[PDB]
Amino acid sequence: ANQQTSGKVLYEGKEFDYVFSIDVNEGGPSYKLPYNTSDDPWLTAYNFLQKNDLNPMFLDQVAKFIIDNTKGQMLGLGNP
Repeated sequence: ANQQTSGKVLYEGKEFDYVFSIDVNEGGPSYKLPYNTSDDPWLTAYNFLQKNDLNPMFLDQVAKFIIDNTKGQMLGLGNP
């Protein structure tokens, strides 16, 4: 596990591969979505959703961002 430990994200005191930082409420706790790059979007997102007690409506949003991290259409790309 963790052959490379370069970019890890801290959430509530724990470190994960890539946790996402979610803003939507102004003034209050920030939402962090801890994703391991070998885990499924809908699962990882569901994990945080049930963990922080969020609405199932959020699951697609968080999961899709998860995907793009390893996909590359929104922030990935890497194009000429």
